[PDB]
Amino acid sequence: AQALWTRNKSEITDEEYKEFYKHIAHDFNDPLTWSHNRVEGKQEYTSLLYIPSQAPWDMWNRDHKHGLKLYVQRVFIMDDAEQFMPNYLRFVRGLIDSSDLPLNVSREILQDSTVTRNLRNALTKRVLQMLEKLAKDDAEKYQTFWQQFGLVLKEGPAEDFANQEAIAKLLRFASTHTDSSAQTVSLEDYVSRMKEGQEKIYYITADSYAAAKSSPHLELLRKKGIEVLLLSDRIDEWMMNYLTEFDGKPFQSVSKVDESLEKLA
Amino acid sequence: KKIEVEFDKGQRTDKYGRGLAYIYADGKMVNEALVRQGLAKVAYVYKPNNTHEQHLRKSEAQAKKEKLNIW
Repeated sequence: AQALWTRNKSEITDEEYKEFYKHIAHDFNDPLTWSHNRVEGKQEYTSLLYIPSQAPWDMWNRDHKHGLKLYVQRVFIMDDAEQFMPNYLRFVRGLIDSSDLPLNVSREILQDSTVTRNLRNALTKRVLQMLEKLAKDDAEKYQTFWQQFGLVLKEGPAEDFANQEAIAKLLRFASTHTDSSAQTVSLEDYVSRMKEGQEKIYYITADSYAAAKSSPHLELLRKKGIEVLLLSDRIDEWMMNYLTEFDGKPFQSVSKVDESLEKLA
Repeated sequence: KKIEVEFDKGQRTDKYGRGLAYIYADGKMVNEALVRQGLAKVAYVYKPNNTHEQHLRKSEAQAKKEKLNIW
């Protein structure tokens, strides 16, 4: 009988974390993983963030479901406080107990406050590094996660401009490697899979996977032994207009032609 | 309804840190020429070269080398 979050990372066991997630999410979902943060010195606050196994229906609804539970002085204030979470990290459910903020704090405070603006900007790193954490911890859990929240995470490079590279590792897609609509192959896999003359990252920007994979542009390269990543997103071109280069390796939409398709054909 | 997969209970992996960037989506994202740096190279697909005349342009038969004198 004690406030779970207020305890140390060691004083809470694995079971209690996953059990506690069911309270804050108003669900019975077990998180694939989490990170317990407690900060000391000037601004003392406990942040406790989880990664859900599946996407709620009301995640993409006309109503908000992104946000954390705001606690102040170990007293509940309000929930769905989304000012702590970015758009590409809107999938996170969790809580944050702030000792610094007033007890009479409300939603507009969190928006306009410079300290709380720094709070979001801090949590951005801990979630993102917790995403790659999950990607290295359990690839199959992260595969489920990416099928449920992958569309959200593709908004990444746009928000954290200078940090595009980190999300580029997190990006999972299909390809001419495997006919699976399952988003398996990352840019990590692709760079490892690259051969002689395939220094240019081949993608297809298409509205549907059916029309993407039915395109002759694939077979033009596939017969030569080139691998093209299959994007069936609605956000595909928007994201890929900032994904012009990664690692020094420049991207190519096969839906467009340049000197690369002159020399290759 | 969470999948759980097999066990799920047992991470304790954590991984703590902070050394990245963040701004916001309102900036430059959309509208760019997605053909950056013309780079491509594969194995020889082999196209028709040398009709027979030996003197297309100068020497289609590579009459400059041994030219295959048959030796």
